[PDB]
Amino acid sequence: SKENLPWVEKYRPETLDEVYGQNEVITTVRKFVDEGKLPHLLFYGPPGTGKTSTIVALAREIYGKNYSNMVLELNASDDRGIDVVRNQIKDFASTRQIFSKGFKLIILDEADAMTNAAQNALRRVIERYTKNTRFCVLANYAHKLTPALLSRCTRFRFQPLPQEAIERRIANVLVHEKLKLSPNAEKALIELSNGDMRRVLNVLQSCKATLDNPDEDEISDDVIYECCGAPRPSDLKAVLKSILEDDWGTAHYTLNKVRSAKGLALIDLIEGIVKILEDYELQNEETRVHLLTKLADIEYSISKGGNDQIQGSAVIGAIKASFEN
Amino acid sequence: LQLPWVEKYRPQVLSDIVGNKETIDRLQQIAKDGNMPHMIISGMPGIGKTTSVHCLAHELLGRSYADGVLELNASDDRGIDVVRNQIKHFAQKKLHLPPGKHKIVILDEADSMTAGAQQALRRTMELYSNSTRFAFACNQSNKIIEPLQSRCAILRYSKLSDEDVLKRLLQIIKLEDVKYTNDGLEAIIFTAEGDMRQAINNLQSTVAGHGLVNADNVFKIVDSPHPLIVKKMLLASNLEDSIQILRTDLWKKGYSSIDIVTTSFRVTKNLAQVKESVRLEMIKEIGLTHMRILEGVGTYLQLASMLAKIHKLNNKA
Amino acid sequence: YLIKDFDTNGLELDRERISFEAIIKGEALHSALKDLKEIGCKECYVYAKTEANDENVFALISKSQLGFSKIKLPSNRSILEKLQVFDGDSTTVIDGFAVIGFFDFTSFDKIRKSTKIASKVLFRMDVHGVLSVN
Amino acid sequence: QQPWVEKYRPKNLDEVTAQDHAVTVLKKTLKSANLPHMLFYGPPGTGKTSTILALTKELYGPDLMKSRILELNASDERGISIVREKVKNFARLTVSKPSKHDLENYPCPPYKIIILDEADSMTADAQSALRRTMETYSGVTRFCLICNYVTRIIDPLASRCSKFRFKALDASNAIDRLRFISEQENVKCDDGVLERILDISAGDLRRGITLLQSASKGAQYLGDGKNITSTQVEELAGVVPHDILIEIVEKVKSGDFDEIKKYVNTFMKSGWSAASVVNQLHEYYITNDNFDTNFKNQISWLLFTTDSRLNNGTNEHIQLLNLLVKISQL
Amino acid sequence: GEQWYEKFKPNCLEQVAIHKRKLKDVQEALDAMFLPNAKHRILLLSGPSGCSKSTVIKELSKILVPKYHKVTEFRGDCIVNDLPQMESFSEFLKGARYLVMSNLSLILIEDLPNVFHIDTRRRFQQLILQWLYSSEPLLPPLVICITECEIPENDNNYRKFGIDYTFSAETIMNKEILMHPRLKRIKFNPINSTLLKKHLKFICVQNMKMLKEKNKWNKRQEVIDYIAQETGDIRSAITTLQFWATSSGSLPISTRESTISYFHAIGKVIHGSHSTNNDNEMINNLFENSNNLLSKEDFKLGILENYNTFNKGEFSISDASSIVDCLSECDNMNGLPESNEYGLREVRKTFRNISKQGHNHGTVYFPREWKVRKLQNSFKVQAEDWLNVSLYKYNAVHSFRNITLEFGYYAPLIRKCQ
Amino acid sequence: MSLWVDKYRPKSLNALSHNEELTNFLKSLSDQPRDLPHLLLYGPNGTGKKTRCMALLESIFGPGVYRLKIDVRQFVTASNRKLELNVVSSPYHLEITPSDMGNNDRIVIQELLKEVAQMERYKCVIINEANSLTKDAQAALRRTMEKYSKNIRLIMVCDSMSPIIAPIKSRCLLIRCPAPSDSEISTILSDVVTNERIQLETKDILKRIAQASNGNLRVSLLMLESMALNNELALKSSSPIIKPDWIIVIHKLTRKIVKERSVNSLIECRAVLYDLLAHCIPANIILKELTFSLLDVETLNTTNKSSIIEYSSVFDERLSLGNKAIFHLEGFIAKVMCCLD
DNA sequence: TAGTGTCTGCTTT
DNA sequence: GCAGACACTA
Ligand SMILES: Nc1ncnc2c1ncn2[C@@H]1O[C@H](COP(=O)(O)OP(=O)(O)OP(O)(O)=S)[C@@H](O)[C@H]1O
Ligand SMILES: Nc1ncnc2c1ncn2[C@@H]1O[C@H](COP(=O)(O)OP(=O)(O)OP(O)(O)=S)[C@@H](O)[C@H]1O
Ligand SMILES: Nc1ncnc2c1ncn2[C@@H]1O[C@H](COP(=O)(O)OP(=O)(O)OP(O)(O)=S)[C@@H](O)[C@H]1O
Ligand SMILES: Nc1ncnc2c1ncn2[C@@H]1O[C@H](COP(=O)(O)OP(=O)(O)OP(O)(O)=S)[C@@H](O)[C@H]1O
Ligand SMILES: Nc1ncnc2c1ncn2[C@@H]1O[C@H](COP(=O)(O)OP(=O)(O)O)[C@@H](O)[C@H]1O
Ligand SMILES: [Mg+2]
Ligand SMILES: [Mg+2]
Ligand SMILES: [Mg+2]
Ligand SMILES: [Mg+2]
Repeated sequence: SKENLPWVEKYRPETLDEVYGQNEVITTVRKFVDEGKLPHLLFYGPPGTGKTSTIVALAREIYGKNYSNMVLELNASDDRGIDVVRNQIKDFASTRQIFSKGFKLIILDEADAMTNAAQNALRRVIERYTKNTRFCVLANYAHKLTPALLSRCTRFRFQPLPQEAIERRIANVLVHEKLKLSPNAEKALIELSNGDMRRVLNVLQSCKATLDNPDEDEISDDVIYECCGAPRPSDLKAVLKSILEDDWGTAHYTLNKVRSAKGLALIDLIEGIVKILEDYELQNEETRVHLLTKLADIEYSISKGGNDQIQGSAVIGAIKASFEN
Repeated sequence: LQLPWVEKYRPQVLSDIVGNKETIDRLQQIAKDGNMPHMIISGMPGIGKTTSVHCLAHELLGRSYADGVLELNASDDRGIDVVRNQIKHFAQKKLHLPPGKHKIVILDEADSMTAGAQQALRRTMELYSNSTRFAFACNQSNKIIEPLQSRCAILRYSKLSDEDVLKRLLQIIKLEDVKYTNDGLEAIIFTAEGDMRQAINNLQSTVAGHGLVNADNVFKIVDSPHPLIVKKMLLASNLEDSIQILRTDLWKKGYSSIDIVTTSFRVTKNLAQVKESVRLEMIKEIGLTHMRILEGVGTYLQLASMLAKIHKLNNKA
Repeated sequence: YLIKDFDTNGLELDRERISFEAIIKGEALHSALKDLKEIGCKECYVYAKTEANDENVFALISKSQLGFSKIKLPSNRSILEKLQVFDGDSTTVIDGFAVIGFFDFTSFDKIRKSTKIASKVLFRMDVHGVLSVN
Repeated sequence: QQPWVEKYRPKNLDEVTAQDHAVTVLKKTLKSANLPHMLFYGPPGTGKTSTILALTKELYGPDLMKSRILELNASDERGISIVREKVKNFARLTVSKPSKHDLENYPCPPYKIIILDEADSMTADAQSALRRTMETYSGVTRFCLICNYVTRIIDPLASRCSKFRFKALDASNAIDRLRFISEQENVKCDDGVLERILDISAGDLRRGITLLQSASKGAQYLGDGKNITSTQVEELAGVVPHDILIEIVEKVKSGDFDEIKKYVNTFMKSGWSAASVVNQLHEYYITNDNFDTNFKNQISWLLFTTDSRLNNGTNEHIQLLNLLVKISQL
Repeated sequence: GEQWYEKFKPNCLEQVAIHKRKLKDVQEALDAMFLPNAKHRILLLSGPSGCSKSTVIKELSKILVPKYHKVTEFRGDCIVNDLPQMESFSEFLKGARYLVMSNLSLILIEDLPNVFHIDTRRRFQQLILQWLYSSEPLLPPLVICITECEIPENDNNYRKFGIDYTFSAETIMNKEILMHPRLKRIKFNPINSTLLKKHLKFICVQNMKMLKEKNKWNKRQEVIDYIAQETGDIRSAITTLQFWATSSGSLPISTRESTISYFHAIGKVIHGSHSTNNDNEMINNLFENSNNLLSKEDFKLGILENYNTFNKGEFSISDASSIVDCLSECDNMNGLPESNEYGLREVRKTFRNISKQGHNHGTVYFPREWKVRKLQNSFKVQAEDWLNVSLYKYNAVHSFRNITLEFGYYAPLIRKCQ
Repeated sequence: MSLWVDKYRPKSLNALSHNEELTNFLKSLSDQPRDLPHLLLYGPNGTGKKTRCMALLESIFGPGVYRLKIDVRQFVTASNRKLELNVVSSPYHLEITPSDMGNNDRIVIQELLKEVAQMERYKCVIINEANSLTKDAQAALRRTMEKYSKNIRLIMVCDSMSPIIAPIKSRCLLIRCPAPSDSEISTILSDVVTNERIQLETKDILKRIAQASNGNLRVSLLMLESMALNNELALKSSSPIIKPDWIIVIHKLTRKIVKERSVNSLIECRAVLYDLLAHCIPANIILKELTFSLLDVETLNTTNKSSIIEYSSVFDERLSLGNKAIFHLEGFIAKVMCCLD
């Protein structure tokens, strides 16, 4: 049950108070269940926010021992066609109570992949059988959902995890396993998180194996940057400075040396450069247009594959030419 | 067992239904007369179509509608053979109906029903239209085949105005005896965008999560709709302002890139101030960014490039 | 397959609030279920009613496209061993009260072949609505 | 016997030469049982398959290969229904029962590993269906995703799976490995043949191993007992000679369309791959210090565009002619 | 109560809404079919809904059957106990076949069996084909009425082949029955404005007591002319008129808004719409009207082939190049709704820019891709035969590309001399 | 028999009249067949890469390489659609016919490579024109040559190998097969005409055939065949070099485009393009030939030629991703007319 | 007699 | 929507 699972599925919340970040959503759902009314909760947000963990913890808190029988879990793993929504969902959301008069909760995880006919049948189900059974819909893309379904479901937005939630979860992880982490590494992990708990847990699991001794040592910026492979901010600043002041020779030499010293990737360098250039003040807007367009084209080409030297020189030339305006 | 406000406060008579005074008056008149032919009801979801049909059937028949009709909705096996057989049996079994009354076949969400079933319904109407009448509740009339609509009087429900939704909200508030604020009600109307069910859900959430209905609480629980944000983004003059709006309104709020592209395409389709050449250029750029997103590249840089190219084609140097 | 075995489970019930109990022969019930299936009857009803004159009433009636079907099970003691209706306490038998159960046809189709080869069939349901068939 | 690519494929975790971080993470995982889902990505031929095979060999062993390991590839049908049912069936099987010999010799983890190679070419619907199977069934099973295209893997899969980037196998990353291979196979290099082979190779060791094998076979067939030179590996690697590249640059410098077109036709009738020509021209133009900044930026942009066009499966002749014409008119 | 279109059904041939030429060339067609020897064995009627495609034949059988009202109309909603729907139509044909003398009951297949499954759709072709070449004495008349209406788009249609795209006679019927010598295809047109206005006049003067009760006698002319001009369906017009008459007033009546045709859409994209002067609202309304046709191949090819007919190929070559370049760029978006919108918008904008030099236009042609595919298949089977005969006496491997490019002309030339 | 393409074909490895560097390289490769890795051949069309593959098979296996062994196999795709492939068989090796459509190409490759593999010496597989795959068959070949690299060898011949994905190019040795110079083609033609003792007064016609076929063996041999049979086996110095209807049609289209630049000219160009495309052909070579014929016009200047080649590259890129070809062809033609006018 | 209203095209393995 | 040919009284 523990010490035998990945860190992602090791610190999964079991109660409502163990979910951080979306404090407003947790408080609203707690008020909803304290009053005794579930208005067909719909959860929307990026992956890693904790929608399914929150809804499973809520269902556990409401039910207790009735989760095995009265709570139904649905996903894309099993078949979800017109016949499935026509028969299984209709049969389940048509039954009475067994031990407690609580509501019936059906978890429609990643329901954005359902067909239009299946969605229409599902929404005709939610409208008809709402007096005893309340469904929950979880999705990441609202464009794949029928707009009639959004009208009948109370939409709740799951914002990306803020800095305080990531810091609290990091502290909870460190206290549990007695691990020390430097504040500089904490800031680096905050920057690299991008509002994702799964990424933080995955990189924290691998950094534990990076150290030769699990205990009696700390985790610094070097360990964090070597584990995942993200470029250092100092390296990005040096590359940008070399591009700005040196035209092609020593600038290309510095870029090649930086890329070959550790094994840096062109993509991660591209997000590093755009992140350190977003705060730049350029009152011409033509430099901004050229930089954005050329960098997007280069990133698309890298995603399609090609020569690393060619793409790196393309980045250098685009940055040099755009700034000439 | 607290029943939600969408189901607890649904209308039971046509008098409580508001939004289209002419259509409700026509329904009341045709119920009083009783000569109700076939009809198709279409409109944007959440305006009160199926509840209007149910209320009309109720206050038109009563006990006869309650006990001796066969109402089929989308949650049934809508195969050709089984639907054919069911409506064929329902066309029979006549009772001692009043001379000015006829059986009603309620058809909810008929947009997803197969074409063979439409042909079977055509045959059923042409064979037993004298005894029973058909009622259609759907979203758009395009999904209904052409020959069906020739035998019926198509009724279109317009979008609910702010006055009718506000009046219904005040009636529900008086029924529930809950404090409210005019700013909060205005925010609820703005967020609903004419959607009655969405307005009811938002008001219920505000009441059950914060108590007093206020603009701040509504804005906290639910943000502004994304079509308005995208429309403001596309109409921005400076590129930096558009980039800041995009970031602080969709990237920091947790909005998927493909949804942003789809919303931008929808806004550009319905935009009117831009010229035809500018509109088609923006559509082309949105499509290029959409295929880039579909092929795998789903980063913020693609959205920034789309905004930059849109601004470049808008300014035209 | 023992990865995500949720354990516990069980559609059991408490005997303290049994609505009524009935004991019938397998052959009598098998004929009723066999006739109930081929005719259709997607929705079925269960009726239980006792009489002071020992004229107990128990039948499996249903509604279908045919109309109304009334499969009236026998009332004599030859193949209906016992049938009494309780008042939610499983000890206070009451006469003249009726118990109506609304059951899906899919659930009835599963016990049709189970009662094909049987000697005695026991029917028991509570006020909560769950039905136990032995 | 066997080609050097498969004959010298690593069988142990410590046989790697450049991917230190992932290998040491797996080595520290060998004494534990908390292995997470892994997403292996990077340039082609960096040894992701070799790494996962070595990790599986250290973990389970040949007895447990046939019971706790499932591999799904592009060699069979990979439809939504087939993949769905197969993954649901295998990701529901109970923990296998190892023999006493396996437990005594190898550390047997209590979980099973599912390997899905070339996951980039998998449809989004299959990944969406496999998301919940990866998430809620991961108690005693794990999923390994190997693909060279990160963007082809959707965002939710990139979050559940730990991202283990594979570094590009540059010169210094594989000099020791090629030296070991040369000593094992008795291959002689004069000064910098191995470094030249890694310079020619696009950050991979498999192409370099194949080139070294071809050079060794040619040297053995020649039989004169001399050592392999850089010219030999350059010729067998399709590298354009420096004199011909100089002639190309000189003809581009002259502003005449007819001679340029005729020489392009004469170059294309030799059947030389345009990617190598583009790379050599690009490196010559950047290396040369006789050009100013604007010309270098413009020619870099044109070379990048031509490389993208060539990588998009277009004609080499037309693309190279257009690139040389654009360069000549700058 | 009672529907107006049911209680006001025609009783003679002078009350049906049909053109004089249509009446004449269906009367001459049906008269010759009743002879023992007939040039056309069966009659096929194809047209839009509510075009008197069945009632005209009904009174025609009323006034031709008693010469030697006997109509055997097929009922698809019949089941026939333990009989499959595929065999039901087979049994109906043989049941109505034995009516050649004495009875002489005309066959009117208005409600054709549904053809959507693979098995039932393929059966529908040879069932009537077996009745054509049957060497049997005498012949009972048989009329098939097919309504030309496009099936609305659905989800998960897999290959998205024909028939399901548009329910028309050409889509379901194959080539053998379409140009069969013993078959006449009499197309039907929507009811004209004059005939609709006359029929609405007749209905209004027949319902004088009801209309004069309310304040509708003065307003009736505008409503009826708007109804007649808005749609070409007599049944829908009667339904709208009945709804308006029942209505007290102050109600905006609605109409089916029937979908436009393929060439109609092509003309709208190239020439333009006079009803909607604004360019943005015309394309947007057309998209929500028929996305099922725009989000379909060969429409962009139709635009490609018919864009030179704007001024008989006498417009700006630069504009033509820009249009073709925009269509080519749209072709790279893998057939997306965004791709269709950009190309059509660019074409409409260009043709509006050059609309001044558009006094004389040309005729549009549906692209000939089927012929190109047919010659491609013929060349493929010819090359397969050539490879088969050239591999039985020696060896020759050159792949398919060299056969088409190099051996497509050199190889026949060498065998010509030998 | 019928043609010089297959009759006087070099049987042994020592009967090659082309350059000896490639022959020595493949002899070095064929010295140890056990250690031979997967092989890939790239070069101009008509160079004779299949001849090198057959010679290598002769060196490794021995006599009996050329066996007809015509076999027909049935393959089933998704849903229900029967497919037929007239794949050629042979002892110790098998050649893949790429005549099947690119979309339903996984099933045939997967089934037939599993059939040749089995579980068990090794059997070699020759796959010509590997550029036609949609990278799915390419991934299938990649996995097959990675997992089962114990008893299967893949020797693929192709031209313009850029669409071939990077992973395959890394795992296969690159063989370069440059087209022969004019001297070698002239020597081969002289050997042929000495073998059949046909009339030949001047050798300038041999050089004209060699230089007019652009270094293609098959094209030069067939051009020699066409004029020899039409001149009673007596070549003449005054006999014009004849060309197929393909080159004549392309040149006529180019002349019409250069002379007449109008929408009517555009629709006649469309008709000509459709008539050409009705013969089951790819449009990339048509676009290349049209571009090369347009650049051969003496009346054009350098700016028009630069614009023509730039838009030819752009429309070739568009055709690379496009499902159709007529759109890009007409776009390129219209851009050419706009530039010329 | 010149306008106004309206049928046929314009379409396939 | 548009080109070609016919009906019908103004
Ligand atoms: N607010 C949170 N607090 C603590 N841990 C969290 C939080 N949100 C997510 N996690 C962790 O992230 C893991 C994966 O997130 P899940 O909740 O399972 O999936 P999700 O975040 O809802 O994203 P999708 O839509 O399912 S892909 C959980 O098992 C938790 O360990
Ligand atoms: N005019 C109205 N007055 C009061 N409540 C209304 C009105 N229109 C809709 N509602 C409410 O809307 C909810 C459901 O309305 P529906 O008729 O189901 O929506 P709809 O317009 O039919 O859209 P679809 O197609 O059914 S999703 C109920 O809670 C009703 O009370
Ligand atoms: N670190 C390494 N040390 C030694 N040899 C290596 C190393 N990495 C790769 N190789 C060699 O590379 C070959 C195995 O690489 P593969 O795993 O087959 O390629 P790959 O990682 O699968 O690339 P893909 O799948 O095409 S993206 C063998 O010849 C190995 O000897
Ligand atoms: N003067 C009239 N002329 C024609 N039809 C009339 C007339 N007056 C009333 N009608 C009615 O209008 C309808 C027209 O019927 P038809 O168009 O012949 O049927 P249909 O063509 O088969 O329709 P579909 O497409 O099959 S549903 C019938 O219900 C007639 O009774
Ligand atoms: N070394 C050679 N000497 C003479 N003729 C050759 C030689 N190599 C190839 N050929 C000629 O090439 C022809 C076959 O070419 P082919 O293999 O079809 O080219 P590709 O492999 O490009 O399709 C044969 O007819 C043969 O005469
Ligand atoms: Mg989830
Ligand atoms: Mg509804
Ligand atoms: Mg691999
Ligand atoms: Mg009719």
